[PDB]
Amino acid sequence: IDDALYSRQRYVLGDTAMQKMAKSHVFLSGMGGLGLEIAKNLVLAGIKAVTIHDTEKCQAWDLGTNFFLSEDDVVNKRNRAEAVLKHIAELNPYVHVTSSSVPFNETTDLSFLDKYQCVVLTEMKLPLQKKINDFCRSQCPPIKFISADVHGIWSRLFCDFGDEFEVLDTTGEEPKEIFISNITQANPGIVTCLENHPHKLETGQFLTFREINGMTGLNGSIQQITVISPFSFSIGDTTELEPYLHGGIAVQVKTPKTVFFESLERQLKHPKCLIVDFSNPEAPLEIHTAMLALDQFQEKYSRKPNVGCQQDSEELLKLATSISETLEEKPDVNADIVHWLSWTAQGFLSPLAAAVGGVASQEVLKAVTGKFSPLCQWLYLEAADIVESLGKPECEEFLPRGDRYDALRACIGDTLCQKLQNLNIFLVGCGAIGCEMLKNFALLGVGTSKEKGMITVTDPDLIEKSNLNRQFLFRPHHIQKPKSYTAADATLKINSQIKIDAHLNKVCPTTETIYNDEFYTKQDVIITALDNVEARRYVDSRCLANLRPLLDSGTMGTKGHTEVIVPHLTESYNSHRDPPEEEIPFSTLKSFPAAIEHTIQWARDKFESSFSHKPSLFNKFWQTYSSAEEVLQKIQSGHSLEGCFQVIKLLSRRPRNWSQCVELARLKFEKYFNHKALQLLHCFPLDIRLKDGSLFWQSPKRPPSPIKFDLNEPLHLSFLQNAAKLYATVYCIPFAEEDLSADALLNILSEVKIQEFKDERNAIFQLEKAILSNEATKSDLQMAVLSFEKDDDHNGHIDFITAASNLRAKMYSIEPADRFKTKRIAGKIIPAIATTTATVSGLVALEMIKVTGGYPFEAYKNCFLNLAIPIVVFTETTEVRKTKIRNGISFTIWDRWTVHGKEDFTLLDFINAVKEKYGIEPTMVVQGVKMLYVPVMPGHAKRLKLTMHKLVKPTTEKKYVDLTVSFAPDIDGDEDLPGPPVRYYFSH
Amino acid sequence: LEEKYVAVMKKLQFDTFEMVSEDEDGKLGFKVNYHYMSQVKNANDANSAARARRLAQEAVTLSTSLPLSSSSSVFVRCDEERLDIMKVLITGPADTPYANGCFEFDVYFPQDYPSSPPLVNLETTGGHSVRFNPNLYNDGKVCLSILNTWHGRPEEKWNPQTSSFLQVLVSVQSLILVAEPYFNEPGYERSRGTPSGTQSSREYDGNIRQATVKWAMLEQIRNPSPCFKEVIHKHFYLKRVEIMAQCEEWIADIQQYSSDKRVGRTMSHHAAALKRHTAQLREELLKLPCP
Ligand SMILES: O=P(O)(O)O[C@H]1[C@H](OP(=O)(O)O)[C@@H](OP(=O)(O)O)[C@H](OP(=O)(O)O)[C@@H](OP(=O)(O)O)[C@H]1OP(=O)(O)O
Ligand SMILES: Nc1ncnc2c1ncn2[C@@H]1O[C@H](COP(=O)(O)OP(=O)(O)OP(=O)(O)O)[C@@H](O)[C@H]1O
Repeated sequence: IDDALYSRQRYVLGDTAMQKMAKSHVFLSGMGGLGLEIAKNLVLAGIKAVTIHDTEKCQAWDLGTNFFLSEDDVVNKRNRAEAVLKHIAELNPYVHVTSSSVPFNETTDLSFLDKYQCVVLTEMKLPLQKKINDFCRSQCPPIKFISADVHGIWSRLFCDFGDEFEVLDTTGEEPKEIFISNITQANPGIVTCLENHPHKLETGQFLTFREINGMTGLNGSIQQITVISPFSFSIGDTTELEPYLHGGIAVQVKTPKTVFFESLERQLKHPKCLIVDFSNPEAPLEIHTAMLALDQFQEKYSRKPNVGCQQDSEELLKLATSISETLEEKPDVNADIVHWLSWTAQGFLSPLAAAVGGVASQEVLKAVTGKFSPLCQWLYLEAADIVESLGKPECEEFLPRGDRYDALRACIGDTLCQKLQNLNIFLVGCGAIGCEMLKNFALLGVGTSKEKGMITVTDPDLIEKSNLNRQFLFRPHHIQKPKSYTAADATLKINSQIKIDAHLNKVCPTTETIYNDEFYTKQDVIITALDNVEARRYVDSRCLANLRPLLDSGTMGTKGHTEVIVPHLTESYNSHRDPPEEEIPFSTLKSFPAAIEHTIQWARDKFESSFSHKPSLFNKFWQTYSSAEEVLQKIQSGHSLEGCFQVIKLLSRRPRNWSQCVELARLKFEKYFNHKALQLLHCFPLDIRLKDGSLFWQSPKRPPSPIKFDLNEPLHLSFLQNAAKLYATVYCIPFAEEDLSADALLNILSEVKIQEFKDERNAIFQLEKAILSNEATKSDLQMAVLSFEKDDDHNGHIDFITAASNLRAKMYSIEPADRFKTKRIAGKIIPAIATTTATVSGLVALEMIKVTGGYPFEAYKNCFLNLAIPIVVFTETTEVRKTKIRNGISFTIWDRWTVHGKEDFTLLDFINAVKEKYGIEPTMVVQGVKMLYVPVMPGHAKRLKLTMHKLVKPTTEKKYVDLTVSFAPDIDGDEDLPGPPVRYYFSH
Repeated sequence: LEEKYVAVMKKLQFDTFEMVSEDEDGKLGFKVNYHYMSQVKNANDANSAARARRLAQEAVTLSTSLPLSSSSSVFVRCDEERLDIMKVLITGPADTPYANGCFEFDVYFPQDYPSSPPLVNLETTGGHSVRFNPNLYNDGKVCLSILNTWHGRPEEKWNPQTSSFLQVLVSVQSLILVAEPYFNEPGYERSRGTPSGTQSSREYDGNIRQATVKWAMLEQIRNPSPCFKEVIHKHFYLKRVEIMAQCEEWIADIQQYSSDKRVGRTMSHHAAALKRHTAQLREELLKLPCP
């Protein structure tokens, strides 16, 4: 497993899942849009062998749904499967891809399918799906079966993994760790958790214990729990065991789970659907009824319903009514859903196809690996809200016209399509989500109008090797190139009429000059694909000042969320100020570690302090003062200096050659992993007790122990080598790779002794000694500065950090960690995968249509999903909140007051103007973080007689500034009432 | 004397001083040493607005509620334009090893204040060579429950609704600078009253006394910070006789245990260092001009 390509995916799937992914063959049938999306996601995932199969030929109608075909392919009438074969293999050279075109029918021999292990069907008639599903589930072992289809704005997903399926990880969350406080010799026994820190457990789970004093019988055993209180639970009889002394650690144990499925034919009479919107829990049954009626109609008449022909709608409604009474549950018939399905039967919506494809790819991964809990047993996604607000459009608006947008026009109508081609949309960040959004834009024809339309994408980063796993628009020969330019070039190939303007800037306050308010006013919607909260907050504040809709999304592993912000209707991003996160206490990180995270963090901080901060201080100090003799003279005159002791100590211990570097590394190792333990034990002996008598070295504290150096231990050798290399680099001492051999290290260390374990004059003496030794040359006052680079496999950073963390952990008798986990923790790498990004991109693309159409408040939705469970939740966006201050005056977050002044305007004039215009008098004026008028602090009383122009010191380009004000509360002693921001104009 | 001391100092508890100057390019030029330079320069975001309201409300309290007495007092300075920059000077209480010291702190307010507690850093560490207290690490980090955010206890955290800066200051002065700092460390209170504990406490007290005489009075007089220059000069000028008496008593008390064997060498070393410091401090005080 080349980690340089699958670094992000391993943290989600796991090594065993990766191994099972190889040696797997997947058969995929039907090369429409949905099949193409599924194939792309699977190939990016890393399946060994994928076979695509199709029998039709390319048509001009296909150009609106397939983002790999071309005009030439349509001209040559190539088979659809072959025309995409070459491009798909370009995504991943490690994947073997083959195409097939054997016809499918009732008399086709299905014997050849047994070679594969998972079958995906798309654009297939129902009876053949029934036959295939019956055949597959009867194999030994059974072959997994998945079906999916998209018609208009409705989708259907189905799964079947045989009679019995086994899951090796129900949820995928890492088990937590708890500390036992007290045990009871009772039947059943009672276990009390430590003070605070609720166990957060539930009855029926299984735990195992270790490191228990007295009750040695429970160490290494497995018990099933019963929650009694948030801080305690129950375990079986313990009356036959010794009394509990102290200590004890329990960790959760995962247990395999078995699920059951049914045949497709059986499931058609009472499906076990999945609820995605709790406002209408009965919707999936009605959607299922309508889809079944549509399939029956298509079988009977050998064609799909024509739009606007009311007799087809009546026939479909009658069929749906006939089917509904046959269902076991006997639901009702939704006339509206049937009507709309009849209306747009021949359409195809790209973002819905993308979302369904992402979900289906995740399902296939679950089927092949058994990593997570599978879907059971249906899923019905739809986007009815898009056409719910159209009222009663005419049929002529949906007729095809003979271009690449026929599918979309049949979906939503001509007017909305035209309003789409004139969008000016500003996109921030070009990460994984950005590429999918660009693909969706190209498919929808966003901004393709000649007169108006432009897409702006800005990103300062460069293409990296690990980025090729998730972003499909990049190629191996695109490494070390701007993301924006490569993305623009890739997108222009999909659609020739797309007009894209690309930049390289990073959205930040410093670059605000180019992204002035006129630029934001020109835009019509802002979409964010960032990865940090500060940029999100800054962009949200910028958009709030110009009344522009904002769409935000983000993913993490198998979880993702979407948020929609509309002016004058919903709350902003900053209205959701989130809670903070626990930070390791200073004393747990420094002297009393308790988990591998603490040691990793300590190693990271030690690396930073030793190789970044100290070199910077050294260089700054020695550039402040020209000569060392001057520094010595100033010291001898009693003049104080900043940090003089530290820099002089660094100067005294400067290495000169390779041997000195090795000796320095050895001394650092000894000081770090030998003397600290002895010092800590000397200060606190093992038997010291507190006031209540409990031992000080109790949980969660762990006693340390010294480690003796030994060159034969591989960990010791690795740490020594990495430290030597880093110090040689920092002090700029040349070295060769042969000097890193074990034998050379043995030879150098053969004559190095170790000191046993137990100011101004000394510093002056050492400085004078350095001076008389001609060690104070200009070259000597120079030290290279290193920076953390987790993606480099030869700088030795990760090796050093891992070795140090493992050594410190073994000092405190804690389980060590491997290289990959250490890298993930130190670099704070966010795990990611393609399916979730594709799904959230599809959902954002759906919401953009509603934003463009100017639909009322009820149409917008927010989605939170977790594919691991799986679970999808749709909620209405948070409503705007009224806030009042006094006298019945109220304001929202979107309000903003204005004051017009002139050249001779004074602060008192401003106060009086606000008081007259809005009715209340402010008591404090602050420009951003720089204050202007605070009565409490001295000297501001006289500020009332100053020109505003002097007091603001503005820039000539800006004709106005924004201020924040507050008002005196009605009752004294209370915090001042906040007010809406006020914009001040210098002149008319 | 105490009445005059209270009367004179009461006009200097709160004021403003110029620390940051901005050029035409918007770059920030600091005229005094500040520990949080990088955070100030990087965090240029102007989204924060509730922080300004909270600080403006706090300025009402800080103008009048600061403790002020002969034993201890607090002095605060803030920038002439920005509101997230402050420097605090605290005089050590009486009858403690930190008696009549002058300790300087740096306070910075994050953007999301008051949702998060402010940052505090001790500056009178003597070049990181001295650990003044078990809660005051020699690197300058000051650790308190109220300034930390972790599991702990719900009433032992930075509560945005009730916690205030004045509480932080009073807590520091009342809990960090105490009579016997040696017993602040948990796990030593068990040995309280034992002869060994008393001997260890005496050794720790001697070390702290010599360290504070060195790095809290002499260095401050020779190289006062620009912000608190006048306060320092007026403070030391008014209490020279008491300072001399206290130093003489400290020198006398230390030698009482020089005949011991377990800690005799350390006590003798501390006494010699204290004598060497006091010899120069006497000359420095004799040359101080009248403010
Ligand atoms: O600068 P830091 O990263 O905070 O590390 C220091 C530093 O150790 P290193 O230079 O080996 O990194 C100190 O040594 P000096 O550079 O000041 O000589 C050492 O002090 P000792 O030599 O007295 O051990 C101290 O350890 P301590 O605080 O226990 O005195 C230790 O701090 P950490 O290792 O805990 O960071
Ligand atoms: N302030 C900003 N201005 C512009 N682009 C930004 C800003 N902050 C982040 N970005 C962009 O956001 C993108 C995030 O992409 P993504 O989440 O896929 O991961 P990444 O940054 O490429 O790296 P990795 O996956 O290793 O974390 C990056 O391409 C980065 O350039």
